[PDB]
Amino acid sequence: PEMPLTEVRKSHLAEKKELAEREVPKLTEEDMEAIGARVFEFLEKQKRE
Amino acid sequence: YKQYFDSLPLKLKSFFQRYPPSIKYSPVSTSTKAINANPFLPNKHPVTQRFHDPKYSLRRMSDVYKLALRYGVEEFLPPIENTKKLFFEEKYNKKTLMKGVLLP
Amino acid sequence: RQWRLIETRKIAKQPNYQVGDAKPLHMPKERKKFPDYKYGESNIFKQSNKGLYGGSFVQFGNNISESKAKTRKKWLPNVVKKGLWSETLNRKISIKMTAKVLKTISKEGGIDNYLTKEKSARIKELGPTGWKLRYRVLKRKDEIENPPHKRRRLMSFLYPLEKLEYRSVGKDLNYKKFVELFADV
RNA sequence: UAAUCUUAU
RNA sequence: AAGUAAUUAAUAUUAGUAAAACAAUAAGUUAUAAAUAAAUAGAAUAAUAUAUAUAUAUAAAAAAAUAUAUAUUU
RNA sequence: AAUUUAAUAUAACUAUUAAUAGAAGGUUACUAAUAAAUUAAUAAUUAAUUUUAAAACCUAAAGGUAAACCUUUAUAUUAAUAAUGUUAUGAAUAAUUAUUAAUAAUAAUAAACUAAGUGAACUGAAACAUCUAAGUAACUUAAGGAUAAGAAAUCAACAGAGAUAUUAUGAGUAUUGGUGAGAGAAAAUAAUAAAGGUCUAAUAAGUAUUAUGUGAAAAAAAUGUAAGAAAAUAGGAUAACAAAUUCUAAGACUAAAUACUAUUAAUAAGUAUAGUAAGUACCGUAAGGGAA
Ligand SMILES: [Mg+2]
Ligand SMILES: [Mg+2]
Ligand SMILES: [Mg+2]
Ligand SMILES: [Mg+2]
Ligand SMILES: [Mg+2]
Ligand SMILES: [Mg+2]
Ligand SMILES: [Mg+2]
Ligand SMILES: [Mg+2]
Ligand SMILES: [Mg+2]
Ligand SMILES: [Mg+2]
Ligand SMILES: [Mg+2]
Ligand SMILES: [Mg+2]
Ligand SMILES: [Mg+2]
Ligand SMILES: [Mg+2]
Repeated sequence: PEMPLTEVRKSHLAEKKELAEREVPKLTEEDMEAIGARVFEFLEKQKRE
Repeated sequence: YKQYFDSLPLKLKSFFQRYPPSIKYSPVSTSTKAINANPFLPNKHPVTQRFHDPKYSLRRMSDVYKLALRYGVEEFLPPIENTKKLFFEEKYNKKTLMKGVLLP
Repeated sequence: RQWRLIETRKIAKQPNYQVGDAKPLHMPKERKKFPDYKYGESNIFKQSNKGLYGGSFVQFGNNISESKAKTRKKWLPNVVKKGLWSETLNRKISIKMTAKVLKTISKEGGIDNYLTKEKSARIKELGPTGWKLRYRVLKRKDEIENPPHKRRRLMSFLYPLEKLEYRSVGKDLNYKKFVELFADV
């Protein structure tokens, strides 16, 4: 038989559930494009110098 | 641009995926529950009032920063001000010489 | 500190048994009463399986003289028999403890509290006995918190009718069997 | 003497 | 039925390359400078030691020791 | 058409490399059998995949026992019916047979490799006592196909790296030793290697640290006894202190290169006394030894 969860463990579980419920940070296409453009600019600058 | 982004090293790419640059993360230590909580800083948990260790441990953070420096993608990473690490030319310039060097 | 002599221990990984699968050759008679303790049961200082030793195993080392003539000695922990009060169980529980463990108990403010601390370190330095004690306490706490309603009679009412129905078809039906049938329902 | 410990039922 | 093998070090002979060799991914080992416990020292100011370098000593020499120099570096 | 040479077998072991995978003995008998399906490709077929029958007794752990035997009673109850004969007053009580439903059972399981516990001595030091042999042999326990380790309270040195494992150089260098016998790193650079990072923790206290007793020949992290902190404004790291630097313990997961066994393939300046029998004959009360 599985051992029951103590108070602290339950509270931690609840916190984890709350965290999951919130909207997750996800890397957008736009952000990637912005990064990629900046990388390209950096490469161009390196080539120049 | 997308292809150039993809060509970035793996660790850096992974970091960008899981802590994206749209969110302006805090310079100072924050609540662990916060959305803008910096993964490089030790954030305090609001209930227990204990400082959690940084989500990216210090070595990993340093590696990520060096990768960003290499590919010119520093400002898209969250700030490393209040983490005590400086890097390369900035570190060289900003540092005070040791007491032993200046005053033997 | 570390818990090397505890967390080194490995136990045979039991395969998860599906309801429709074939039996193992040796199935036990009486069922498992307690949960499985992650770190098994100590196979060295078996003295400590019976008590709350706080992960304090016997050391072996060297008696060394003025001549540096090394001779093997052992260093036992300061074990002590101690009947300490459980608030949850409403009885005092007598066990072997290290003096260190007794000190920790005193610091934490009770024996139940010591048992139920959620940290992994505590779990490691609980014994199998300590794990069983913890389970007993935790289960009791859960019962106190949450009584069943906050069904048996209905079952008792239906049972004789069910038996009669069975008899009318042709077969006899015993309670235990009825209980077994209508556990999940 | 509800520190400890020994015995008997 | 009895001087064998492995990992090393020092000599010798030959063969390859040679002020370089082995290796070529870099790194390393040996050589190319002698000393000194060690240190920030180290080889003709106008030539053979009568000069120079180092260690002792010293203002700098001398003094003991070893090493370095007389078209081409060994 | 035959002969020869080289290679290949159900039919050798050994070493290496590569690839793949993690596996029944005995005893004597009322002897311990099998049946099928689907799918290609040339009705029978061979091959692949799947299902299915039987299978005694012994091999610690149903209960015994002097292994291959004995005793338990699943060709059992308990109940419900049906058929039969007897007892006492259509109904009741026991027995036998035949259906239906309900109730439990079968450890022969590797060895090597791994981790943990305890831990010698001969021996070396030309003696021997610290030291060595050596955390070796051995015994004991526990796991998995591997285990262990592993994403820095790590190294380094003001420049930097940026997980663990194995090997080469570093280097027999630093280091250490009755400064004897002898023992001996790390950084760094290369390979091998896999996608190698990633949260699972409400961020860790009788914990760090201290005293003391022990503790891998150098280099600690451990540990019995007892005192015992701090919040990132902090904490760990070096005799010590000051500066600086670096990392975040007391919560976790992890392929891969590796070890061992077996199989298959290939290569043998290997074996015919390292070439298949036999762990037999025989020796011993026994553990055990062991032929031709
Ligand atoms: Mg002088
Ligand atoms: Mg048996
Ligand atoms: Mg008898
Ligand atoms: Mg061992
Ligand atoms: Mg001797
Ligand atoms: Mg003698
Ligand atoms: Mg030793
Ligand atoms: Mg593992
Ligand atoms: Mg050794
Ligand atoms: Mg922590
Ligand atoms: Mg912490
Ligand atoms: Mg100590
Ligand atoms: Mg940590
Ligand atoms: Mg692990």
